[PDB]
Amino acid sequence: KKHCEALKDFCTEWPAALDSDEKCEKHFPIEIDSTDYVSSGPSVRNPRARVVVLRVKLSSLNLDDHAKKKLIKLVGERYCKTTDVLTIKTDRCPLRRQNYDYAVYLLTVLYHESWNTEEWEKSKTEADMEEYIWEN
Amino acid sequence: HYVDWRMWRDVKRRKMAYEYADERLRINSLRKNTILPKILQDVADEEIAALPRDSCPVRIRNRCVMTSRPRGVKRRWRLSRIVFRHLADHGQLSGIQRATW
Amino acid sequence: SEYAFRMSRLSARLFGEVTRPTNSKSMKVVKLFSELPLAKKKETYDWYPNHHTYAELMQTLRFLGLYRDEHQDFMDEQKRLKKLRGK
Amino acid sequence: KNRAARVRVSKGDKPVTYEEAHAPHYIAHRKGWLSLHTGNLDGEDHAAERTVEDVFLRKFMWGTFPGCLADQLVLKRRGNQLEICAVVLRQLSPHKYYFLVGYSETLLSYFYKCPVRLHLQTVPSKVVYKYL
Amino acid sequence: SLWDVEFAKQLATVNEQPLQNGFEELIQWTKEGKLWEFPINNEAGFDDDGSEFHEHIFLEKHLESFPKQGPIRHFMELVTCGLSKNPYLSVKQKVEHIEWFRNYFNEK
Amino acid sequence: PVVTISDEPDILYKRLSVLVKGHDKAVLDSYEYFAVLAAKELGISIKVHEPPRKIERFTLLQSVHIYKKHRVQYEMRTLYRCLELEHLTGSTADVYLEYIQRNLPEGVAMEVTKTQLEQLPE
Repeated sequence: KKHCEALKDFCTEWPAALDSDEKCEKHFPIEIDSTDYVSSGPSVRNPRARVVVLRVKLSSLNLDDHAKKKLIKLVGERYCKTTDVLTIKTDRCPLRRQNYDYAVYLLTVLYHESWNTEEWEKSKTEADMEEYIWEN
Repeated sequence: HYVDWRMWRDVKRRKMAYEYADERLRINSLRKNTILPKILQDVADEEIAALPRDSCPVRIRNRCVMTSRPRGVKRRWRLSRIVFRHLADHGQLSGIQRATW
Repeated sequence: SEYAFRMSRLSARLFGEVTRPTNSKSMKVVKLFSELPLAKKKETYDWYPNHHTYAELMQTLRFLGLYRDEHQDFMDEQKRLKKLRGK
Repeated sequence: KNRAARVRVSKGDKPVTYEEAHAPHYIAHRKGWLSLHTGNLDGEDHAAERTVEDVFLRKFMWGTFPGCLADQLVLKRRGNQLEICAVVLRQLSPHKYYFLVGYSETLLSYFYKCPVRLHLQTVPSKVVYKYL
Repeated sequence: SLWDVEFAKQLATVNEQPLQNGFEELIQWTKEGKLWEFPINNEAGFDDDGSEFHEHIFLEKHLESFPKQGPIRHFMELVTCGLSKNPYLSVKQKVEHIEWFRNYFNEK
Repeated sequence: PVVTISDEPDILYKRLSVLVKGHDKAVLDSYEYFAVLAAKELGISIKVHEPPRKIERFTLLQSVHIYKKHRVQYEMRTLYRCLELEHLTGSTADVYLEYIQRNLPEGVAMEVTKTQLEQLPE
């Protein structure tokens, strides 16, 4: 208790963000995971605990509304049944800051290459419809 | 400063195998492939065969660490259970002990 | 239909890369290039510690006196016994 | 007849120490843990190297202290170090003890680049626990 | 000019207070990179001097014209995709792999 | 004892998932009590559960050389002690981790904290 009361400083207080993580999700639902284990001995490095995702909401950022009929199915294991957890995971690189930079660049390139549609964006098919688009 | 010569044998094998790995993986991937006729496949086979002996992970025999004793050795701990069993009996291993259940 | 494959091809073409499919046995190349080999794993090459310069330092310490090697003391005793009874 | 760590009885006059007077299966009942490291988890790496370092440092401290050990050592790990709790036997003079401790500390620091600071517990008589 | 630096250090030490406690020894140990970090951030380095993801997933500059309908271009694209799908390999390693593969496919 | 508060942007942990692994129960109980005391002194709630162990037994021969009749039973245990926190500044989390690691039990009582940052957008 004495050590805690002493070290109460050497920190930065946080604003009334309101617990429960409700307002955090309402505002910035971005949530990139990251962990770190512990080891005993001379070595301290532990690159194993580098698991990191790329969970960034598309509708929340608000920069490529046209991707509603694209990213809803172009990405892998998504399109949940009940809840909604949009995450453009792309763990093809280890670091986190470079991960976010690559995410920003990918969003920019997606905006660019999607505002000029490719081919089968609207003319889907006749037996696979995640969102109704003619014909049928 | 190793006990038996098998230790130096395995050390040299591991070293010469870890020396090169990029070309090994590239040629292994090029091998199993339906694309491109067997011409380039056989060319890459001859290329990978041109490498010298020893330099190959196939020759690596996972033995112990005391004097090369491949008898129930644990690769996670490398060294055999000669001293590891002594520690597990005494209690110098944080957890690894006799299964009390 | 192949709408899943079409969407995958579109996502790939969004930046310029593979688009058309391939054979079934051709996935070995991707499986090998997407992971590291076994020779580079710590559970193979990192097997026998050096103990060369370390053993030399231990022998120098033994010859220094401040640190002793009980096993080497017994070895020297046996060597003296042999020199007295050998040879 | 298995005879791991348990000592075979012969006569009720065996001055055995405390740690030495314990079977090798009481690690979860009576006997504690001497050395500790994350290598013995389910599952963390760094196990073989830690065990080798422990087994080496044990013999090192036992050789540097010939006969001045009341019982086995009790290794530890706190940071980039390896605390060694020992029950030293009052044999040499305190000046020699301090000199040897400092020399060993400096040597280990300059050798393994890891200040393995140890700890002593001077006791004249051995801690006899049973007369096996 | 060694004696000058020696005298300067001696004067600076005489004009300052010694350790006088073990906390100074701990601070010196931390400065000399002996003990771990406070706390074990598990991130000492590994930044790779900023890779800028300009060689992992984006195949824009890495193109080299070749008949798309051909099998060689498809194999190269598949190999590049498999390489990009490997977050374990380094950047220079992947660059060397791609360069060697392209040179071998162009020559042979 | 100085705040040393600057004006640079800091990171805010969103739901700090924490988990402590440990073999025996006494050391784990001591560690969890210390962690709960530290959290209460900081001002954060927690929640625990009762998970089982992890039977990763590995059997081998009894004698070091010949003989294979009877084997030996060797295995390690681990009990997960979840103590996830919620909402805490980067500096506060760093100081908490420093205070927890300055006396972490070596080997036994292995911590498994999982952070979840946010990283501001463009």
